Amino acid sequence: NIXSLLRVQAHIRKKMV
Amino acid sequence: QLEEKVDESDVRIYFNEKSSGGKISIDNASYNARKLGLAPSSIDEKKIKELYGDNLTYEQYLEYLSICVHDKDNVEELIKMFAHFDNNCTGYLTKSQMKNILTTWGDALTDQEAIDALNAFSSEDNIDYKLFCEDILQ
Repeated sequence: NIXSLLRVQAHIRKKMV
Repeated sequence: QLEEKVDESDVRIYFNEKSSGGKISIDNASYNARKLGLAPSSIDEKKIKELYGDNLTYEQYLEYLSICVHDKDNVEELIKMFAHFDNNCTGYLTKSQMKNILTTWGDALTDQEAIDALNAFSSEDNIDYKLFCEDILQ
């Protein structure tokens, strides 16, 4: 689960930028 | 390979926008990666630092971008944490449940960061996390 969470948070940070 | 994914001239433009002494910091390289539409995590950042240190030449920067491609990302991969909290298997979580997950574990977002992201997706309190995942993957 945790590794998948990092990918979620990564795409969210991508959208911020 | 990476050019399939991103614009070749933007790779160079963003580099020039942020470079200093012909080198770019990891933080600026991750910023650029995001602008190009890529999604680095702390794992990618720790990996490039272990190879090259904090300041990347143009060529090391291109290497970092290929590392950030993550062509294996998809909905099935992304929803796992959310589904795990979806005990009754409804396909939904509330915004509060999602904010707690995003801000508490992993590369945790700030509260505002999570709120903005969830609000950007929907004005409703109950979130289809599969569609939320499809949307951030765009």
